[PDB]
Amino acid sequence: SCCSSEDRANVMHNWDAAWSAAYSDRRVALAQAVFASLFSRDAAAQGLFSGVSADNPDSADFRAHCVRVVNGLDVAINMLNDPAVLNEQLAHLSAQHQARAGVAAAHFDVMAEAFAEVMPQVSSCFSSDSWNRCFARIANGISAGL
Amino acid sequence: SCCSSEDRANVMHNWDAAWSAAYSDRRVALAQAVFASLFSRDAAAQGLFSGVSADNPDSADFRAHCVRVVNGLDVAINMLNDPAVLNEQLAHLSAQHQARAGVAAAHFDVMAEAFAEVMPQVSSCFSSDSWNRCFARIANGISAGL
Amino acid sequence: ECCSRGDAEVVISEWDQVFNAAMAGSSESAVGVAIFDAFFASSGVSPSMFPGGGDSNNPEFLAQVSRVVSGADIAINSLTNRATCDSLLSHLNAQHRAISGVTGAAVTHLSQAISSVVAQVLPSAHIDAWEYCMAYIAAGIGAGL
Amino acid sequence: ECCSRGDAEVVISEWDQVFNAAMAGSSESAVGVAIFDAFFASSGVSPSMFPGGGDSNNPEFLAQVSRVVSGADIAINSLTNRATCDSLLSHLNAQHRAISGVTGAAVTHLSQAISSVVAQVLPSAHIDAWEYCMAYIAAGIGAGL
Amino acid sequence: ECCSRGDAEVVISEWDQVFNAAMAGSSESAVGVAIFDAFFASSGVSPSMFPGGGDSNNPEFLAQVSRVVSGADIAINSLTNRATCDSLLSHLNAQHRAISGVTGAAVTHLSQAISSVVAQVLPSAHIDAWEYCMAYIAAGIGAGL
Amino acid sequence: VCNRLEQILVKTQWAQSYGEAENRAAFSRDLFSELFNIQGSSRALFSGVGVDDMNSAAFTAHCLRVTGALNRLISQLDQQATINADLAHLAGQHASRNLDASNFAAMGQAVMSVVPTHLDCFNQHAWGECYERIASGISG
Amino acid sequence: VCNRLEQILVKTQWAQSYGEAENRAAFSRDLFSELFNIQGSSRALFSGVGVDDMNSAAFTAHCLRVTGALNRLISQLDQQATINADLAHLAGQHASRNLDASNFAAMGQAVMSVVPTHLDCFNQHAWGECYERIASGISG
Amino acid sequence: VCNRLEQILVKTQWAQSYGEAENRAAFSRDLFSELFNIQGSSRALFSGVGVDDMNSAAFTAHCLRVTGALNRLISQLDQQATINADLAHLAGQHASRNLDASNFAAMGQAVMSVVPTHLDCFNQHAWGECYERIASGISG
Amino acid sequence: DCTSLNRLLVKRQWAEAYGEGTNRELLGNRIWEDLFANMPDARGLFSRVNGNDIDSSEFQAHSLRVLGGLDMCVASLDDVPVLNALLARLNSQHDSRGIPAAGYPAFVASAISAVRATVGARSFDNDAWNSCMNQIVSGISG
Amino acid sequence: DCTSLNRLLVKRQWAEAYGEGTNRELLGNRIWEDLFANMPDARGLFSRVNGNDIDSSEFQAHSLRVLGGLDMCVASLDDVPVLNALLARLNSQHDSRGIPAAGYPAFVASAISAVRATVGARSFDNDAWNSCMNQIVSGISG
Ligand code: HEM
Ligand code: HEM
Ligand code: HEM
Ligand code: HEM
Ligand code: HEM
Ligand code: HEM
Ligand code: HEM
Ligand code: HEM
Ligand code: HEM
Ligand code: HEM
Repeated sequence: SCCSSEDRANVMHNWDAAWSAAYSDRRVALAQAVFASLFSRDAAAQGLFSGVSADNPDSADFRAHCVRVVNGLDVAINMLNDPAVLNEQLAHLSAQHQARAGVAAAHFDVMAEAFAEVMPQVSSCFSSDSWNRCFARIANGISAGL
Repeated sequence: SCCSSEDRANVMHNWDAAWSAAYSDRRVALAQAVFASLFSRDAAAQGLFSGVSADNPDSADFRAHCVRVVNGLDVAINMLNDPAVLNEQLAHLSAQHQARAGVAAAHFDVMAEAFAEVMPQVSSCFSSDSWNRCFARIANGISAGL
Repeated sequence: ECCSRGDAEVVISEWDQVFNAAMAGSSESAVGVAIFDAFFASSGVSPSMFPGGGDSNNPEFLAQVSRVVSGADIAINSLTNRATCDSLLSHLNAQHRAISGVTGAAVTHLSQAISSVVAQVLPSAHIDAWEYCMAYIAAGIGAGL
Repeated sequence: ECCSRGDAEVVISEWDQVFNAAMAGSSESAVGVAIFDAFFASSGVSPSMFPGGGDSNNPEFLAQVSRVVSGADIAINSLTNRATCDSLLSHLNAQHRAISGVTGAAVTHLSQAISSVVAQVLPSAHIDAWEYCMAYIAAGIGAGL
Repeated sequence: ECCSRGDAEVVISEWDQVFNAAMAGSSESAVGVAIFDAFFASSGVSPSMFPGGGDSNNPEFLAQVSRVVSGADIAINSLTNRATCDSLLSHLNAQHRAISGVTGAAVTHLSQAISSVVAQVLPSAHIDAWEYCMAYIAAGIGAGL
Repeated sequence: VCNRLEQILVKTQWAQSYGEAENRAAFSRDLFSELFNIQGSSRALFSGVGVDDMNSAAFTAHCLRVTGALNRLISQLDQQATINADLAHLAGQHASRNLDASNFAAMGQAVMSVVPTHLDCFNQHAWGECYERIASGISG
Repeated sequence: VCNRLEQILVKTQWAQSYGEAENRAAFSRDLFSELFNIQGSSRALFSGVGVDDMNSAAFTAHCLRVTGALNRLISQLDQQATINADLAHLAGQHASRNLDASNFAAMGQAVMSVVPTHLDCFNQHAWGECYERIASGISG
Repeated sequence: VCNRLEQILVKTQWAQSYGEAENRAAFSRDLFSELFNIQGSSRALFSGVGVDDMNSAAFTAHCLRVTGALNRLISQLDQQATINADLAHLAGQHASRNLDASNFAAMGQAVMSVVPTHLDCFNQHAWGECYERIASGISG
Repeated sequence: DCTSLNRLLVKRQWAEAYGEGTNRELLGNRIWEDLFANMPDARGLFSRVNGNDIDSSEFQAHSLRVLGGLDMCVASLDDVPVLNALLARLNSQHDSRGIPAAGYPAFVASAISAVRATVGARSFDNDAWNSCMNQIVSGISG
Repeated sequence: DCTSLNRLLVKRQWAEAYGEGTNRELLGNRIWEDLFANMPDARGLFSRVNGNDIDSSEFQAHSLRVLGGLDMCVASLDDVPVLNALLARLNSQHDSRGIPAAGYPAFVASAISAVRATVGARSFDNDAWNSCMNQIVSGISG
């Protein structure tokens, strides 16, 4: 359950590949796929994103939301080596989700298995264990007090 | 009599050890020991430091004076590689002792053998010759015109 | 995972960092009391339970503090080698079992106090790995308490 | 001399620089159209001569652009080995010989367009070596046209 | 001590030596039966207890022999990592617990048979380290049998 | 399926990757890593061998038996009667566990996604032909 | 066939092998080397490009255009309309030459026997899925 | 005994050997190794801490507490009141075990036969003076 | 203005510039130490994330967050529609703060400045960066 | 304010910062080039040790001397009594010069700034440094 050093390094690698700092087109493919399942396994959840053209994944309004998330995760994944900072970020990200009527702790588990399904399809030789160990470390922080 | 390159390097080493840039507690032990003998071999000299609670070595007023000296010597010892600068310093340190009614050239010889007695007890494998060669180089500059 | 080779390595590093070639061997006390003060605050435990009952300027409590920081150092510097660390911890365990007033819930309090102070002194402190390991050490000492 | 081992090396470098590990495999199109637009301007040639007659947003012309940038890449990345480069170029030559509307004077126009755009995108571009080599490539393709 | 890092290393070496880049993947059988024959002799056990009851030329017993040499190889090649070796052995243990006719006193017989044959084939065989380790492996498999 | 010659390539290439490899425990663990990443539905199919943590001594023990079995078979590829028997033994060791044809088909993808990376040369076909030969034997 | 995600793996892995590779001329030549070794019946199918000698400037020129084409397509995998067009162009450039379905199927075996060796990671499926996507486009 | 200055040399030299040292567990174990080799009569005096095998986790655990204690004292050499207290604590932790004056005298020989080897410089006297200061404190 | 080719050059350079892990902090501080220099009167807007102690966790998170957003825009520069939406949110996230008009211009100067020091002034295209950095700010400040 | 733990962190960092030999000059100039920048009107106080030619022997001695004193204070931070006495002397050594009140604040900013660049902003504790650097100045300027 502890996202170790060898874990973050290993996860930062998985996420290093399958990622493009130049073009957002890929970040979106990843995000969309994540959401694809997310909703597919919790229709009710899709409602939380009415504030975004969720009904139309292929819509700017939505793909824009993808970037934010994909970016938010990437921003946290990179702090994974500098805990002190990460905390502030997760703390932040947290309050933002609290500010969202609905989204509760549980939801992050669906989102958890959501990524857990998409990653192996984007990054080569992805190491599930390390990702599951650290994706929690992060998610827990956001869903905390939520 | 010439404090050579191999000498200063060697002395800077001796003084590198037996020294703490973090805590003054040691600098004082060293200083006190130096003064211990100094006076012990020239009671009359102790008078020159009436301006400091010399009568009570273990007194703030005094240990404070130790730091100044121990520091002054350390400041000169580090210039030992940059002669031009050193001169300015010794010149300075000099004028400060001239400004002190009493202290005369001779006194620096007692102070000389004073350190010469304490160092081997603070720094391991201390090289007397190099220290005597360079301690002069410095002392001569301060006691000059004094 | 829970405090792995790397975590430990960093801990042992950052710890030997708080106690580098300039600080260690001078004020483990300043750090030590800082630990306790932070301990008492969180644990709520009564300082009037250790040698000299706190009193930062009590010859007994000091020696006491020293012996605590030491123990912590012995264990920390051995996180890389599991086998022997368990032993070291068990020994500590036994020592505390024989002291009416040591709750497992408190052992971790004292353990978290070390981490916290380390971070205060060493801003770089990998507060994630530290807790990961100090958790392990807190388990061995307060095991069953 | 004319586009020597070093020139080529730098060209192939700076080219693989415009198409590094971040850009290549995403917008050879953005670069590609940029090439053409710059081409049409200088050559004066009629865009209404290629698949989809220009129209940057024409599925055909795009594929067309892609195939052009590709050819250029195949040739560039082979400037170090003369023997095989000549072959590659001759093949291109043949392909254009069979297209009523390709003047040697234009081939160089398209070739100079690549260099120019490379420089715009990659300010570092050794515009001296590029022309030295793009001259060679422009000769093989428009040879006899 | 009992089959330490070095012992294992040599064992795993000499074993991978009997099965080098020329022999392994050809006649583990020739070696395998040799093992059994030597087994039956010492253990006294009845060959009429394994698939095809011995019969060196029995398709079943062969497959059987293969699976035995394999198991041995899996365990040997893991002597360096204790933790996982114990697991591997326990698994084997379980498999034999479920076979009425396997005595701990025999497991070692089979284990000593491997060492012995290894030495016959590989004269260099560090017969001291081998027994030191094959002892360990013989304990995990016949544990409690 | 896995003919006399396709058996050669494979045997040598398995030695070249699995043999030459550093620590089988990693190579072995790496293999199952893929099998899961290419068919997550199977990761739980090993709920017994402590799959929850692949770095466990428990799980690694399993991966070894497989890369070990996978090995004790390739060397027997030339021995029809022998390997058939062994395969029978194995196929039946998988009887209990509910295995579909996508699992084995996934296994092959796992094995053939790992092996090539460790070699300078790797014959796509020859391998598939033999993995088949083995896969079949271990099911039907 | 070659979905949004399977396109990712592939694109990155092609860059990792073909991109990182030393001299494409060797990588390219190596590719056709296999195609022939896994389907000799095709070696003569390139009687034009001087196949008699694969180390020739003539032949190497050809291999490059292919690994080059193979490259100008993978980067266009996300651009449906674009790559479809390009593929059409290519498929028709192969009209003249009598190509059966075993040739393309062989090509894929060639491409997928070369690529993995140059990587640390290589997704069997994802690749086949996309080679298919391309193969089809270049024939029917 | 261990005066202000002799405390300096020692503290720095202990850091230089024990501090700089690689793995204390070895340095620690090495220490007791000598104590036994210079006074075998004591080896059994540690029948509790699993001396039967010095490489044991059990025994190494002990050596560490000592080189650890030995360390928590040298740093307190300047703190008279503090170290006196600590020493008292220790001296009494040795009450039960029947220790003669040859044991401590042997301990010093052990400590001073280990330390110098790890240094470039080592003051014989200064050390003995302080080991004394400590030895006494831990007995009488 | 911010031509496609610029977006290209801007996307590329920013990639190189935008470090990895805590290297982003390197860049991060770079743009901040600057902004807070030429315009000290601006450190007050960050009294919450502790703009006073740039090296603190609060502000470091913050700093990093900023680079995050700024990375979306760059990465989105090709797709105008999504970019708009990205800028819209950012805009509403600065809509509250009493950010001075002359703040964005400054920030842009500090950023374009940082990236330059980071990717090295190897013929740094100031026109491309400014032409594009401005297209960004526009949607946020306005 | 300057908590014991700060003194700890301040003593440590300053150790690392305070170079060896002429490396101190590195730090030395660092704090000076700064001070004389933000406050050029301050270079006049050193017309004697040649504040105009920072690289000269005169000022280099001087610069080094300053770091000397500043090292005593740090090294003495634990023992208040001695520190007072140390600050007293320093104070009487600045008692003459027409040093501007806004001089010490500046100096402290330049020092705390130098040390930071020197020990690297690895989460530099500005509060600890300032809290302590101020405890120092107080006894000197007043
Ligand atoms: C651990 C993974 C997650 C990360 C890093 C993440 C990331 C983000 C970010 C960066 C934003 C935009 C911030 C803003 O402008 O307000 C956001 C918004 C949002 N998130 Fe999350 N999030 C995560 C998981 C979830 C989960 C599990 C749910 C619930 C199913 C959720 C619900 C929302 C909603 C409802 C919005 C606002 C939609 C809108 O109006 O645009 N998030 N998230
Ligand atoms: C070569 C070694 C010496 C060095 C580096 C040294 C160092 C110093 C320093 C740095 C000061 C403080 C400056 C001030 O604030 O005025 C000082 C003061 C003083 N020194 Fe020296 N000194 C040395 C040798 C001597 C000797 C040989 C004597 C005479 C026995 C002496 C007599 C004094 C006196 C009387 C004071 C002033 C005491 C007071 O009122 O605080 N010094 N010295
Ligand atoms: C993080 C875990 C802890 C560490 C590092 C630790 C370690 C130690 C060590 C090394 C000693 C000296 C051994 C000896 O007595 O000979 C000791 C003694 C002692 N400890 Fe702990 N301890 C921890 C937690 C606690 C807690 C939570 C309490 C209870 C409030 C506690 C109270 C005591 C007391 C009362 C003594 C005996 C003092 C004496 O010598 O009379 N300890 N501990
Ligand atoms: C710098 C030199 C040039 C390069 C890199 C180049 C390369 C290529 C390549 C690789 C193709 C695709 C091969 C194929 O058709 O299968 C092509 C086709 C073509 N090129 Fe060029 N070319 C160049 C200059 C020109 C110029 C100056 C013109 C005339 C204005 C031109 C017009 C065409 C046309 C019309 C086609 C056929 C489009 C189709 O597929 O229907 N090219 N060229
Ligand atoms: C050195 C220790 C030994 C090794 C390396 C070993 C290992 C193995 C292995 C790997 C298998 C195949 C697993 C399976 O059934 O799926 C097996 C099965 C078996 N072993 Fe052992 N074994 C050892 C000792 C013995 C001894 C001493 C006996 C009894 C005389 C024995 C008799 C059997 C039998 C009867 C089977 C089952 C054959 C079947 O598949 O029907 N083993 N052993
Ligand atoms: C053709 C390749 C395969 C080989 C050589 C192989 C090898 C093995 C071996 C040797 C064992 C351990 C048996 C023992 O010694 O008790 C085993 C067990 C097992 N295998 Fe396979 N296997 C293969 C295919 C598969 C596939 C395709 C799956 C499913 C994805 C699978 C599922 C299992 C399971 C669930 C167990 C039982 C372990 C447990 O949970 O206790 N195997 N296999
Ligand atoms: C899907 C993979 C393939 C790609 C991307 C590809 C690529 C190419 C390209 C770019 C050319 C040169 C066209 C030109 O510029 O004039 C070419 C020609 C050719 N290709 Fe393919 N090709 C593929 C499949 C195949 C297969 C499977 C075969 C047969 C084994 C084949 C047979 C040929 C032949 C015979 C030529 C004509 C060269 C000549 O003899 O003059 N190709 N191909
Ligand atoms: C001056 C050096 C010495 C130091 C610093 C020292 C240190 C220690 C320490 C810290 C412990 C463990 C106490 C605990 O935490 O429970 C211990 C135990 C012990 N010491 Fe010493 N010691 C010294 C001298 C000696 C000598 C000279 C001997 C005999 C040769 C000795 C015999 C023992 C024994 C037998 C134990 C009890 C361990 C057991 O058997 O359970 N010590 N010592
Ligand atoms: C184009 C450049 C800029 C980008 C990419 C940007 C983006 C951001 C981001 C990502 C946030 C965090 C939003 C959230 O999670 O709520 C933020 C907050 C903030 N920004 Fe900006 N920003 C830019 C320029 C500026 C300027 C010009 C100023 C003023 C000097 C400024 C001042 C602030 C303030 C005061 C906050 C809120 C601090 C807080 O979190 O309490 N920004 N910005
Ligand atoms: C806390 C920080 C400071 C420390 C540690 C310090 C300490 C010193 C030292 C060691 C001396 C030499 C004393 C002597 O040997 O007579 C000195 C001189 C001097 N200091 Fe400072 N100082 C500090 C800040 C300042 C400030 C804020 C200013 C004004 C901008 C200043 C201006 C001077 C001047 C004008 C001299 C005399 C130059 C000369 O030698 O002719 N100091 N200081």
